Amino acid sequence: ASTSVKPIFSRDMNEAKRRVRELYRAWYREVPNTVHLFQLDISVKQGRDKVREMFKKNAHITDPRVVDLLVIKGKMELEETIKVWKQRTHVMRFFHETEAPRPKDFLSKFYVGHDP
Amino acid sequence: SDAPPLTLEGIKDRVLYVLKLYDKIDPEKLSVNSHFMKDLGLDSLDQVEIIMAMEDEFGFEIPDIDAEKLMCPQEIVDYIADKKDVYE
Amino acid sequence: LQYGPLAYILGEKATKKMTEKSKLITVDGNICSGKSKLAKEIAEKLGLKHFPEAGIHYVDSTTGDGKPLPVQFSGNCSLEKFYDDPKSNDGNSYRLQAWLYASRLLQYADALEHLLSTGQGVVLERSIYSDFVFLEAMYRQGFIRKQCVDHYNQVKKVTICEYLPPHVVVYVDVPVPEVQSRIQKKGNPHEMKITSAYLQDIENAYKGTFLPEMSEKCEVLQYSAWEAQDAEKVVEDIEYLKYDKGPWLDQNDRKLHKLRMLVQDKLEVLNYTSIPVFLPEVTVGAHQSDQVFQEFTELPGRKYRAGYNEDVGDKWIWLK
Amino acid sequence: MSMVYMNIMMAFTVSLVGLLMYRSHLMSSLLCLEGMMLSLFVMAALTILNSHFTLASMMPIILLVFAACEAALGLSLLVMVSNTYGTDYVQNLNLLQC
Amino acid sequence: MNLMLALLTNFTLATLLVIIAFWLPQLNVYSEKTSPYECGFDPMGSARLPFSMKFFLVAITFLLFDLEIALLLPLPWASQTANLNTMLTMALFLIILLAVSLAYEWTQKGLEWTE
Amino acid sequence: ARQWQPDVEWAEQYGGAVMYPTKETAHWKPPPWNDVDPPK
Ligand SMILES: Nc1nc2c(ncn2[C@H]2C[C@H](O)[C@@H](COP(=O)(O)OP(=O)(O)OP(=O)(O)O)O2)c(=O)[nH]1
Ligand SMILES: [Mg+2]
Repeated sequence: ASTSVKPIFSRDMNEAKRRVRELYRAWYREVPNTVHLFQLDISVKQGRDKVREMFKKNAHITDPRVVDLLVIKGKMELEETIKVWKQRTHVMRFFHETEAPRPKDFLSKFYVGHDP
Repeated sequence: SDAPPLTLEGIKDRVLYVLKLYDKIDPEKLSVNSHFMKDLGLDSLDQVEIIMAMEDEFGFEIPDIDAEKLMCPQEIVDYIADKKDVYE
Repeated sequence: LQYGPLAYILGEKATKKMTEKSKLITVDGNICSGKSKLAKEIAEKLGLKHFPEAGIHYVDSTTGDGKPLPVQFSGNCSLEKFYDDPKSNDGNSYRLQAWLYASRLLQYADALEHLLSTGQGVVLERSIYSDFVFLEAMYRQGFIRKQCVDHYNQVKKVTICEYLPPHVVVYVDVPVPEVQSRIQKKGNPHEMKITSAYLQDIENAYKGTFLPEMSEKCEVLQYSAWEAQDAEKVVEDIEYLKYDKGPWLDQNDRKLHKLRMLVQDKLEVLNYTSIPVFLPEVTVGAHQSDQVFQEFTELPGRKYRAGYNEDVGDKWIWLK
Repeated sequence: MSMVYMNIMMAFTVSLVGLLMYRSHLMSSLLCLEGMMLSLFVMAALTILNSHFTLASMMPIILLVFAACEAALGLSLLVMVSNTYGTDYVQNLNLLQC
Repeated sequence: MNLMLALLTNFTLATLLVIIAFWLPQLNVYSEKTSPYECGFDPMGSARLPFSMKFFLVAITFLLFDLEIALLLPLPWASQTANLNTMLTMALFLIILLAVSLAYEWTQKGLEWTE
Repeated sequence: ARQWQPDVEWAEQYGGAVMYPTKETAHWKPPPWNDVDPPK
């Protein structure tokens, strides 16, 4: 049948959502010494808040194969921050400290330009 | 010495102590049989953070399969007692 | 000239006698997995020698005449009784595990000596490294207590750290449902009582804590029930191994001298197997221990040192 | 005696007290052990050279050769402590008797 | 009076150049200017260099060889002795016992670097 | 009526770190059976 599709790691959501939790634990117990080695100027508080935001955006997913990739890519993004392959700039590219706000209210977009 | 045997009453004071120092939980409604998600209004990841917090004060690994069942402070206390062999 | 520092000086160095085929092969498996049939052929087609799996009477096989001794001089541990009433209050469960580990530990010392004495390889069934599968299977089912596990672990760490792991580990896989059926047709009334949940722990231990840890030290060649039926494939696979990992790569004559002087003396292999930890299961009262030790010396050829026993027709005792 | 004999012996007492009062570091004590030898080397040489004790002129050299050799033994022990605890603090050496 | 005056000059001049080299130039240091060079990349870890045993043996081996040198330095004066038979025996004893030290380290794999 | 020989309770008195436990020595433990503390 066409609907049947080969899996990646998990055969259903219940098994797939286990890895999200195991991945989350790795990140939560890695920020404090990530902020230490990289000598960042962000507290462990808002560092952990950032990981909360990243997961929360991929919360509407319902496909076990899509979730596996988002975990596989999540594990890679962690191996770079533990083996310090990333430099100080790469870790600070999540926090967007150099892009001016882009307001969402209609008037602000109307005043500035033609975009929606 | 200075390491008395663990007790269920003793554990429940250690368990609740961590939950007190959690900015997302109101200490007034902490209770001891209050569910983390039914009434306290916590999301799934909040429970995971608590279980991780419970491990530092009780040094031992809680496998994720076990963490799926610990959803109230009493169950946390029962789980540790079921693991460290303290019955009283 | 008995081996010793003088013999090592005079030339009996280990590396001058071991060839490229001097290896110590271990063949593992589950109950009724047919490891014995497989094991007897790996030794046969590699010019090695075979060691039957350590039974409760293994020690009696290498001492005296070599025949099994009455059950009293074994702790009254009987394999049959384990299956009938595994939850017995007399503590026969763990006392069976404790005794079998000692026999396997003694067997391993005999194996290492043979490899280091003449150079010939050796094939062994479940060894001291895989013996813990049964112990932790028993604990989960409730056949032993937590304290029985602690006593076993202490004896293991202070005794297993002195030896070298196997060169090649030949693991045979047999799904538990198949294991049950093989148990039925062999007609063993005591064995047929083995609860299935018990045979699942042996599999969980074998592939959950044994293979992953031993794969980073030794050579692992996993097989299935159908594959293991043929011995030529196993032998040729075991003849085309790289041997790129293991403690045996950092071994020289000096460190093998320290090993051979230990395997040679058996009262040093067993020294910690009777550490003074007063467990209810393995402790023996003073009156019972003394009474049994008195009977043992009254057997043929056990009263004096081997070679000075007139009752077995020894001669020259007055000049030997 | 002489003013020099006072200050050279003053240097031996100071080094001894430093050797008998450990702070935290095994290495820092080994230096005090070598400081004592230096004062003994100076004291012996002053007296032997100042008294024209010719055949005794080789004694300071024998003192230095053996004292240096023992220091090499001491350094080896210090290194082996570092491979076992990740530092050279004396307080890590409390397994025996406690 | 002449050796001390010469020693002071060689170390006074060496010092005078260091003071005029940290003060004459114009300095402007910021955070990344003063960071250790590394290799252009952020450091991997925060633990000092692990101990290497091979480097300690060469120091010790140099020391003990250097100690047997001091016993041989007086050889030029030791050859003016009337009893040459004894001197030539001891001189070749010290040197021979210095070759056995080398032979022992050589054969015990002490002069190798392949861990 | 047999002769009395020591039991487990009598024997364990000699199985401690010190013969006379006190406040200061309560933390002690018997050494390893092989005189080898695990590496760490
Ligand atoms: N509790 C416990 N039982 C053991 C231990 N070693 C063997 N046994 C038991 C399990 C089995 O019921 C019995 C024999 O096991 P086997 O490995 O020899 O299986 P079997 O002989 O039936 O077939 P096979 O040898 O493979 O040809 O002995 C042990 O270390 N602990
Ligand atoms: Mg069998």
